[PDB]
This record gives sequence, structure tokens and C-alpha cells, in this order.
Amino acid sequence: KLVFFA
Repeated sequence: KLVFFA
């Protein structure tokens, strides 16, 4: 599972 927030 990847979660990226920028």
C-alpha cells in the first residue's frame, strides 16, 4: 500500500 500526499 502506497499513500502519498503533497
